[PDB]
Amino acid sequence: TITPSLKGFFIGLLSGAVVLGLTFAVLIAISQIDKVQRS
Amino acid sequence: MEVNQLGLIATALFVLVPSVFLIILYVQTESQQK
Amino acid sequence: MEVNQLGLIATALFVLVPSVFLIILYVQTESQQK
Amino acid sequence: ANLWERFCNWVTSTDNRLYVGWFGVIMIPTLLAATICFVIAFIAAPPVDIDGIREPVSGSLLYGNNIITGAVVPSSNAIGLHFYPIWEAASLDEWLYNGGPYQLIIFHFLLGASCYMGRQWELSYRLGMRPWICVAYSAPLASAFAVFLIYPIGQGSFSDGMPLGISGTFNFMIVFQAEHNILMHPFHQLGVAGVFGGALFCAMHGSLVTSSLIRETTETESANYGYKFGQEEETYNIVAAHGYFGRLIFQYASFNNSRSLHFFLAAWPVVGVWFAALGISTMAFNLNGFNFNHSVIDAKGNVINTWADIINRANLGMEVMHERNAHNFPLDLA
Amino acid sequence: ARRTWLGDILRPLNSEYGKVAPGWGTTPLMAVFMGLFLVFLLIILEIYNSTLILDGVNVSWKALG
Amino acid sequence: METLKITVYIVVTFFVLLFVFGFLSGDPARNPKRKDLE
Amino acid sequence: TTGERPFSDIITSVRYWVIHSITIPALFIAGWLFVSTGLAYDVFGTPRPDSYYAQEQRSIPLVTDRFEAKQQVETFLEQLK
Amino acid sequence: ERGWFDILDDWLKRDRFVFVGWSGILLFPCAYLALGGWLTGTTFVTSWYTHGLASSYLEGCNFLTVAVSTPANSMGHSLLLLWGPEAQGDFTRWCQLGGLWTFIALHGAFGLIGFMLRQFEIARLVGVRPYNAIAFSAPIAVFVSVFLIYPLGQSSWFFAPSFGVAAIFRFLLFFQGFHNWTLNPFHMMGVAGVLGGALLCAIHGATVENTLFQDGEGASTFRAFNPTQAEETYSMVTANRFWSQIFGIAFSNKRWLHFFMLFVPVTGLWMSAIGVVGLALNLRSYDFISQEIRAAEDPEFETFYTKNLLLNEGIRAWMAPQDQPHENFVFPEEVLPRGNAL
Amino acid sequence: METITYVFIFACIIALFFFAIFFREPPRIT
Amino acid sequence: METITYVFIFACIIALFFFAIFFREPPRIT
Amino acid sequence: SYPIFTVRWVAVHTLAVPTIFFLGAIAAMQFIQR
Amino acid sequence: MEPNPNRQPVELNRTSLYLGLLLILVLALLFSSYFFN
Amino acid sequence: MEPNPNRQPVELNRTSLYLGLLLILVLALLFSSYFFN
Amino acid sequence: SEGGRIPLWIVATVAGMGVIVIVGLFFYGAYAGLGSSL
Ligand code: CLA
Ligand code: CLA
Ligand SMILES: C=Cc1c(C)c2cc3nc(c4c5[nH]c(cc6nc(cc1[nH]2)C(C)=C6CC)c(C)c5C(=O)[C@@H]4C(=O)OC)[C@@H](CCC(=O)OC/C=C(\C)CCC[C@H](C)CCC[C@H](C)CCCC(C)C)[C@@H]3C
Ligand SMILES: CC(C)=CCC/C(C)=C/CC/C(C)=C/CC/C(C)=C/CC/C(C)=C/CC/C(C)=C/CC/C(C)=C/CC/C(C)=C/CC/C(C)=C/CC1=CC(=O)C(C)=C(C)C1=O
Ligand SMILES: CCCCCCCCCCCCCCCC(=O)OC[C@H](CO[C@@H]1O[C@H](CS(=O)(=O)O)[C@@H](O)[C@H](O)[C@H]1O)OC(=O)CCCCCCCCCCCCCCC
Ligand SMILES: CCCCCCCCCCCCCCCC(=O)OC[C@H](COP(=O)(O)OC[C@@H](O)CO)OC(=O)CCCCCCCCCCCCCCC
Ligand SMILES: CCCCCCCCCCCCCCCC(=O)OC[C@H](COP(=O)(O)OC[C@@H](O)CO)OC(=O)CCCCCCCCCCCCCCC
Ligand SMILES: CC1=C(/C=C/C(C)=C/C=C/C(C)=C/C=C/C=C(C)/C=C/C=C(C)/C=C/C2=C(C)CCCC2(C)C)C(C)(C)CCC1
Ligand code: OEX
Ligand SMILES: [Ca+2]
Ligand SMILES: [Cl-]
Ligand SMILES: [Fe+2]
Ligand SMILES: [Mg+2]
Repeated sequence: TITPSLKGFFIGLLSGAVVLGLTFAVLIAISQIDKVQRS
Repeated sequence: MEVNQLGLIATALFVLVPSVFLIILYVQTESQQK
Repeated sequence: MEVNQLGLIATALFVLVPSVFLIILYVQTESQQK
Repeated sequence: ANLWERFCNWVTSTDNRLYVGWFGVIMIPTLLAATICFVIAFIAAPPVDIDGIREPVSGSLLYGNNIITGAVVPSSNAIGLHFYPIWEAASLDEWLYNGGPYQLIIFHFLLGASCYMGRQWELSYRLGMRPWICVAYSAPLASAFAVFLIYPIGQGSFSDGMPLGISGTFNFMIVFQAEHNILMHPFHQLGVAGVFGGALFCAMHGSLVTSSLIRETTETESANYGYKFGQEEETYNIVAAHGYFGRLIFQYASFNNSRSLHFFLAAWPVVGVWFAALGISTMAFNLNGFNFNHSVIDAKGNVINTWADIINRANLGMEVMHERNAHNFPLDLA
Repeated sequence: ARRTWLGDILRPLNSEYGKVAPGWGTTPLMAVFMGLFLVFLLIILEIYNSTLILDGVNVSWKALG
Repeated sequence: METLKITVYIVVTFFVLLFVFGFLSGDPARNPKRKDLE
Repeated sequence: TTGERPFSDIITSVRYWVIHSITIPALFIAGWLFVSTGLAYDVFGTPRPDSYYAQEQRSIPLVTDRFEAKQQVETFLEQLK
Repeated sequence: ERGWFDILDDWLKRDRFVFVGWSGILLFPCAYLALGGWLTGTTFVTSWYTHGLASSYLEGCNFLTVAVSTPANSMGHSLLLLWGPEAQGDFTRWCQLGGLWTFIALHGAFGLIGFMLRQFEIARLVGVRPYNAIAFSAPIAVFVSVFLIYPLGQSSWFFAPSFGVAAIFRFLLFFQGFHNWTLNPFHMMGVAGVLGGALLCAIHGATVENTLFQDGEGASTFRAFNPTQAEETYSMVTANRFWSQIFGIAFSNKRWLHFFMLFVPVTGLWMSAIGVVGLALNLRSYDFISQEIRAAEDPEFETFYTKNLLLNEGIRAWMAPQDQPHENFVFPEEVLPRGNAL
Repeated sequence: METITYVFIFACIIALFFFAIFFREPPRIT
Repeated sequence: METITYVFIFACIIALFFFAIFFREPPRIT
Repeated sequence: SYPIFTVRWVAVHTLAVPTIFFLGAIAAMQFIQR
Repeated sequence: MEPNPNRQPVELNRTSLYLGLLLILVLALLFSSYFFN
Repeated sequence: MEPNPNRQPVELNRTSLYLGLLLILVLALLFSSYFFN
Repeated sequence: SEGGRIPLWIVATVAGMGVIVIVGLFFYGAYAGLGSSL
């Protein structure tokens, strides 16, 4: 069974995944837009 | 005073062992070619 | 056993001090130029 | 050259292995007297009636102390601020019982160290240096003055001077907390910022310079051999160091001027410790740390404790226990 | 260098110093395993911490008897 | 105890006089550069 | 230099102060109202001067149970009538 | 190779006013959340339900007395996550249970990791040796030992330091009264390292500033330095002679000098960390047994050590009931240790 | 025996001060 | 502690035998 | 000639808008009476 | 036997000797009280 | 200072080391019993 | 838009006075209402 605290764990896990995911998506997007001039 | 009766040898070896290590290293350093 | 409580430090320093003297002399001998 | 002339030339000679100098002429004997008396007392002095209540405290090694617990114990509270040289005692036994060594040692020490500072100026002058190393040294010296002289003055007794020992030091500190709430005093807080800060910047500086040493050595030898004493060129790349630190924080938080950097290194701990010393020296006249005891009150008037009040409970414990036989009346007023 | 019977036998196992798989190779899979491992550690930690409480999992000396 | 007192007073006086006359003995001139400061 | 505008150019420009004579006071007032409306108390669960104790009580509402802590606190809040 | 990873790497490592790097992804959010957590708690949040303490400006505390306090002892060593079984996602209750303490402690920890990683990354990019990071290992040892390991060895986070000025002072005095922490030789080494570090900072700074070569005409001498100049700005030889004649010994090697400047405070802090690790287990330097046996047998035997233990006993009995409310201590007036009159 | 030990270590430290100052390796400008 | 000392010294002597035999300075004809 | 919204801008802002608001709350607090 | 090329001479200069002895003696002076207890 | 010409190097060869350690250790094994008494 | 339109010394003076005012207010608050001990 999923105890209240296991639900808590899933919520926490999801929260962390969302924060990291959005962070990297935005940072990648930005890096893609704002490219470094080479050569 | 009722001190730990191993305090003396503990302190003595604590001082002597690394001091000796260093003296060995120094003296064999001095004897090296200049 | 009711041994002399200084026998340990006496023996330990008896071994260590001249042994260390000899090791110092040997090692500083080896490091001299061949 | 006549004898006095020759003497003056030797005293102020820049070629003496240790500089003597005129400040040195006072410094050397006072520090030697202080040192010898200290060592002899720390090893062999009998117990001292510090608080003047015929309750002798054993400070010396031979009288049951180790290195951590041992001290030269402050002179008797019965003496107060009275001058107690050996010759004011009927005997050395009396002098020892009453804590004369403490006075002899602290006065010779303070004089000798004041002369150490003057001596730092003096040698700086003889060598054609800028003069202010001694000013930096004024920070620890003042602090010693704070704990050995100024506090006793304010409180009325050398029995209240910091004992010349490790645990005695801790005693002094705990009693001081009880009586002045020094932790809650902004000058002590500045002291802490000074020493924590000093250590931080020491480690930081050391690390950046070590980080930017120019490769002059192989891997099988110490990098220190890459610098030779007295070489004209700098041994590390400060532009690289600044390039690192500036990126670590941001460009303008980083020093690029080595003179400005070293001035900051000098000034931060010295100023901070000056404030520490003034903390002790003003708490000596009982202008004490912040008191927020019962500062927070609810609508009815109930006291709502803060961390300050818990501090206050600890302080109370210290206050009520210290010198458990010395007080006959309810208020500790000095 | 000295050859030995056992050395001759083991030779192949220390012959590929510096050999690499091209580019990123299996890094993404490794990363997946790292994430799973992190979650595992998080689970056992929160169990031990009693932040994660599971049915039939009594984190106590009194777990069974 | 008086004898110790006198001895210390004399010693201290001796060294203090050394300090004072010492610093009176042309101290500004005792530097490696500009000596004429009188 | 790193490519961004110098701070001194920005904070010495008219545009900046046109924007921030609006934005700074606005944030300041928003914080002020965050406290003066009492919303801070409600958000953080900080007792008002009249909500530390019930009228007669002198015992601290100390949390004593890890997993029923939430309930213990709620109960403590109810006992404030 | 020119995929998304390398492109992201390009952007992350661009020379901007505030360098970011891969390390920044960890560092900036965690550090921001730690600082913001602290400011938020100290401004708005109580410690009434955890400590029976007011701890915010909102309640009337000042900068010195505000804190984000540790959770109640009953919380044990709960991570106290917002979504955990204690707060169950209720932010207000979370605040009231002390969740901001673990929030700040953990984010602060990962933030320190982030910062040291930042030190490494930047060192690698600029091409310097990573001694600044290595030196930074000492503050991390201190933080980990004091704010994590220490409470982990005790009953709960409650006994960790609370994040506040006065709260930290309380922590100090607690360690004196209960651990006799001043008596601990690891603490003694910490003190030696800190004061010795400050000494080195001050003395080196003063020495450099007072052995400068005249490199300009200005009476204010700072302008007469150029960051790119090849020459030493001060005289090592003169400095060395000065200290040799003043103090008896002197540096002759600048590299040794600066490594030593790294070594002293870092080593000190590390030693103190070891001692605190001991205190996690109550493995204290509280007593000298020989002292106690003698004192127990001889009521005229007194040292500063025994005086300090009397002080400690005072601290414990007088502070414990309010400092440890979960114990429900009631100490009748008559059992309170007190000297005459006071 | 404790006192002997403490005083001994201290004495060794002072002797060490003596050698460290008057019998140091001299600094040499290369 | 006595026994420890005796056995320790003995073990040191045996180890010494080992080094004196297998790690001796080799005799060389000049 | 110069960009406006930089990483620098973001950093400055997350440290600034919160403090402005916070300071205003504190100042609100200074008048609260029990 | 054919000699080992990985061999290196070892050094400790006088200043390092003095520093080391200082470390050991001061550590001993500090901890001794605790060894005797 | 002008160097002292009476200086001589000192040597202890490995065989001498081994002999000395043997002497010392065996002497210790002999006398230790008496030291403990 | 133009950098330097409002002198940096004025900006510094005004911001400085703003700081002085806010901190002054906090100190006033130390003697009144909550935390005043009254
Ligand atoms: C990188 C930056 C960073 C880091 C390291 C942390 C780290 C931490 N934060 Mg977080 N935090 C961050 C940014 C960060 N935070 C930000 C930006 C915010 C603002 C939104 C917050 C807001 C925040 C809050 C509000 C809280 C925390 C807390 C926590 C802690 C526990 C988090 C956890 O349990 O995650 C678990 C999740 C992961 C570790 C992610 C795993 C990813 C794997 C590899 C992928 C698998 C997921 C998969 C797709 C899902 C499928 C599941 C399915 C079966 C249902 C922890 C100390 C809590 C805390 O400190 O309590 C005291 C807490 O309450 N943080
Ligand atoms: C001579 C007097 C003296 C001295 C020099 C020290 C010095 C030392 N003591 Mg102290 N101590 C003393 C007396 C003294 N003590 C006394 C009388 C007591 C009473 C018994 C104590 C009780 C005591 C305790 C209880 C403790 C110390 C600790 C320590 C060490 C603190 C190191 C440090 O900087 O941590 C500061 C913290 C860090 C280095 C962690 C990392 C900090 C990060 C980098 C901060 C990042 C901040 C960030 C940028 C945001 C800032 C935001 C802003 C708004 C604030 C240090 C060795 C501690 C210790 O030993 O720890 C091992 C400790 O816990 N001491
Ligand atoms: C109280 C003492 C103390 C403080 C406050 C402190 C602070 C700092 N030292 C730093 C550096 C250093 N410190 C070093 C050695 C030392 N530092 C020392 C003592 C201190 N150092 C000592 C004694 C040493 C000697 C070993 C080195 C070698 C460095 C550096 O390289 C670095 C630097 O650049 O210096 C300029 C900076 C790290 C910046 C950072 O992580 O930002 C990011 C912010 C983060 C990660 C958030 C941290 C959150 C913390 C851990 C918990 C939360 C704290 C609350 C927000 C505040 C609570 C306040 C109450 C407790 C009163 C920062 C300014
Ligand atoms: C999950 C989420 C979304 C992730 C997203 C990540 C994304 C990429 C981030 C991008 C945007 C980001 C920037 C927004 C920022 C968010 C927020 C602002 C983070 C805050 C983090 C943190 C709390 C900031 C704290 C501020 C700072 C760290 C304080 C410490 C700095 C301190 C004050 C420096 C001043 C002190 C100064 C005097 C030190 C000098 C003395 C010392 C160093 C001398 C030594 C020395 C110096 C030299 O100079 C040189 C030369 C040499 C020789 C030398 O001896
Ligand atoms: C709102 C309040 C109202 C206002 C009230 C006013 C209050 C009085 C403020 C006090 C004024 C201080 C003046 C400082 C000038 C100065 O130092 O110049 C000397 C140099 C000049 O800078 C250098 O300047 C050089 C040019 S020049 O020398 O200036 O010409 C340049 O070459 C170099 O790169 C540059 O770094 O300054 C520096 O080296 C860097 C700054 C170091 C900080 C000095 C402060 C001392 C330490 C802090 C004290 C510790 C406190 C904490 C306790 C632990
Ligand atoms: C002007 C105010 C003076 C403040 C007190 C002294 C502080 C600096 C002295 C420290 C001694 C270190 C050892 C000597 C090290 C040494 O030799 O320094 C050397 C350094 C440079 O020497 P210069 O010869 O080039 O310049 C000094 C004179 O010759 C005239 O230029 O001197 C200075 O920089 C003095 C600058 C005055 C301006 C500094 C003010 C900073 C302090 C502000 C106070 C704030 C505290 C508030 C607390 C919250
Ligand atoms: C279980 C068996 C145990 C037997 C093992 C024996 C243990 C041997 C322990 C060795 C330790 C010797 C340390 C070498 C000491 C020494 O050689 O330092 C000088 C040395 C400089 O090395 P260099 O890179 O310049 O190369 C010179 C070479 O000749 C060194 O071989 O720096 C270091 O060793 C790093 C540690 C710094 C140590 C500095 C601390 C000293 C400051 C004074 C501290 C006491 C006073 C404090 C007053 C408050
Ligand atoms: C925790 C929380 C989190 C996060 C939040 C944050 C992040 C916050 C931020 C914010 C912050 C970030 C705060 C603000 C600030 C600061 C203040 C509160 C103000 C001030 C100032 C001052 C008062 C200064 C003054 C003084 C000094 C210090 C300097 C100089 C001198 C003077 C006197 C001026 C979340 C939500 C995710 C979730 C859960 C909870
Ligand atoms: O002598 Mn040393 O401590 Ca200054 O307070 Mn009153 O007197 Mn006694 O009591 Mn608390
Ligand atoms: Ca009212
Ligand atoms: Cl006392
Ligand atoms: Fe330097
Ligand atoms: Mg108020």
